[PDB]
Amino acid sequence: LRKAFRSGEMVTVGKSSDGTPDRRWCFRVDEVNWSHWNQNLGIINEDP
Amino acid sequence: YIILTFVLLLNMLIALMGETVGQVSKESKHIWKLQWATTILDIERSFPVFLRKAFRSGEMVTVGKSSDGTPDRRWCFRVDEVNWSHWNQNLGIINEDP
Amino acid sequence: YSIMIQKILFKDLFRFLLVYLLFMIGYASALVSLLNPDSETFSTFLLDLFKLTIGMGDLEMLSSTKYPVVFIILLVT
Amino acid sequence: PILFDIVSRGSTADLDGLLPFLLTHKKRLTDEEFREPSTGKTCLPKALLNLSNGRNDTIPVLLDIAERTGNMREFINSPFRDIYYRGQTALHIAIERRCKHYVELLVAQGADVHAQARGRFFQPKDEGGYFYFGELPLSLAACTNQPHIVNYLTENPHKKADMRRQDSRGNTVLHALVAIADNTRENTKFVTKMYDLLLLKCARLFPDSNLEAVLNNDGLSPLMMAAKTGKIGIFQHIIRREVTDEDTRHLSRKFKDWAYGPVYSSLYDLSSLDTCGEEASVLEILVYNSKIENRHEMLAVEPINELLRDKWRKFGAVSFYINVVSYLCAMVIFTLTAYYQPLEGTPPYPYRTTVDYLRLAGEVITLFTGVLFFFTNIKDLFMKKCPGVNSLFIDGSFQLLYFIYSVLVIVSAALYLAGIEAYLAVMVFALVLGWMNALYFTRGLKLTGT
Amino acid sequence: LSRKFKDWAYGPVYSSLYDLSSLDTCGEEASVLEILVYNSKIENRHEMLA
Ligand SMILES: CC(C)(O)c1cnc(N2C[C@@]3(CCC[C@](C)(Cn4cnc5ccc(C#N)cc54)C3)OC2=O)cn1
Repeated sequence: LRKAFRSGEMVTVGKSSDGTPDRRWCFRVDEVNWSHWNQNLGIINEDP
Repeated sequence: YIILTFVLLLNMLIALMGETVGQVSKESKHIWKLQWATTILDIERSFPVFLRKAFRSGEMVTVGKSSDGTPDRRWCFRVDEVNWSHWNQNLGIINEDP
Repeated sequence: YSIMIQKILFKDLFRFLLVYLLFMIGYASALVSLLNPDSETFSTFLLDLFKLTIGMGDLEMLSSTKYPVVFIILLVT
Repeated sequence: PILFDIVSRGSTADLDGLLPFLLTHKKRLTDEEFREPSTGKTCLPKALLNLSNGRNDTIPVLLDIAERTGNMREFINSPFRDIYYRGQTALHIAIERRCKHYVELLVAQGADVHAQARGRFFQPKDEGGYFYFGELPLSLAACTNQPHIVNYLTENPHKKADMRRQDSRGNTVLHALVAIADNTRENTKFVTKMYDLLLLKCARLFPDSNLEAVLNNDGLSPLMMAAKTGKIGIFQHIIRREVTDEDTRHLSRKFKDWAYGPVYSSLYDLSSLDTCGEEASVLEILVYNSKIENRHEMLAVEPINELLRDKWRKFGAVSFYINVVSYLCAMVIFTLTAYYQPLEGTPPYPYRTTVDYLRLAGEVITLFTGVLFFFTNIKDLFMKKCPGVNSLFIDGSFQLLYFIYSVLVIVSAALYLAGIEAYLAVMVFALVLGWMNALYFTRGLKLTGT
Repeated sequence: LSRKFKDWAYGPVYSSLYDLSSLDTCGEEASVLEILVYNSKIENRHEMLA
């Protein structure tokens, strides 16, 4: 039951050393920032 | 029974003492200001439209010529100040007389 | 301490007295309007009400004239 | 699969076959075979998202192939179809990525500079969305702090996005700029700058119109919208703004009347602050519909506190005190009428003595006051929306209590009609509640109000 | 070997996402959260939990 009610997603981060997927249970938080403009970018979804 | 009732009284006294008063000393001013303003506006809305127009704040000052030279004639409200730092910086453009 | 006594007597004591008088006069009218039998009796019953405020009174006096329940709630409030 | 990867890595070299292939097989890049089933994304948004150091070598080649194949128009502006990104155009991506060179290169060939990005993602934070920028390319450029793109979009030989256009919600560029406005310095610093820039530009181009006088679907305006949303940085800026340039000085709201030594008398414009119940004054919206957290600070701006004080002096104190006196007299009469009631007999009593006439006058005036309290309180409660927490202490509780007292008097009338025992049960409660309610009027005096 | 990634962005809206491989394990590998809430140092627990 605890596994069923597990917080976070099943997001895949990227290829591992051998190209295998990470598939790590993550937990997203979002923020609004007006100071640093287009500094770096979202590397994963590449779409909101 | 008696001791615990006294303890409840003491606890209530402490809670009113610190948490309530520290916040109140600041919040009461603002809540009263809001009450005052809303009562003023209610009193205004009680009166009829023509009476409200009669008791309208501000002047009927004319600001200047419009794009076609017509007068502005905007209901303004004057406030005045005393400043000793910036000397003769800009000047009164409208009355050109106190 | 003299300053404290003066300010306590003048600033907020009269304020509290005004509010206290407000509630007292409202309750006097409400309490005595219910009674069924007059200015002299009004004085006696006001004095009795003040006695109940200090902590001594007559239970039968409150229930003397009808509607004991409303009297109990009024006194509790 | 193949073409999306080719364009995704910026591989200009690998598009040799594409142009012969499209002609050979009578196919176009906008045909369904080349587009995402989920979102409908065509090659161009894919290329613009996968930007390598700000420049992808395939956008010009894709556009060249598109015109050579006959359908440039259908290609440059192809919207997304998934509910989450509906309406978003390649132009939106170009402007959002903050590359002026590609927005120019994309509008030069016929990009719709008015297409609306209205999918669920592009909605106000309160309505299930992460960014609301006004729902329009020019609003997108202005709301992400790119003044150069705004200057280009408004003025270019190909096609100009005019500043007066409204989106689906009715929000003009200025409502949109207010919507993103925040009270942090980093935000207000550029929000106010862009607001003034756009206002002056619209005034100069189109002289007759006033951009700030265009209302949205809700009937608000940029200032009136910032009043009820809790935006100090732009609200006070709008109130205090003065434009020195003679060309467009008329669109200012604070003027300098006169001066003498160190005495400067200026005068604020209250064209919208105080309207006298004709055009939805800003003051009423600020005092009723505003945000409770920041109302105390909205009410301290330079020309509002003095205005309220002046109105209090002119007609506020006398009316309030006259109200207090009338209420106290009415309750004194109510108490006297209650006291003199003969407790012996079942009503209605025969009114024959002059004392009985006095009692009847008291009885009827009591009902007149009760129905008056019902009338005005119900009008107020219907006029104003139901409040919640942090607003009950202001006024809600008193209209609640006044309603309860009026209801008690009304039921007292019904009982008094027939039932001897019943009516006395709660008519006393009426007096108790009324004397409790008399506490309302302490708000006139600050010492008693606290 | 990082534990905070940047999911996506759009204008001034950055959505990142933290790795909870060890914070929340669901009673399999001695989660960090249980140790932080029970066995931690009382003086500084209030700050570890923020
Ligand atoms: C004696 C007499 C006839 O003059 C009188 C006047 N007012 C009342 N109240 C007072 C009150 C209490 C709760 C807020 C209200 C509804 C706000 N509110 C709504 N309309 C307004 C008009 C003026 C004022 C003022 N000052 C306040 C007003 C007012 O509800 C009543 O019925 C009772 N008796």
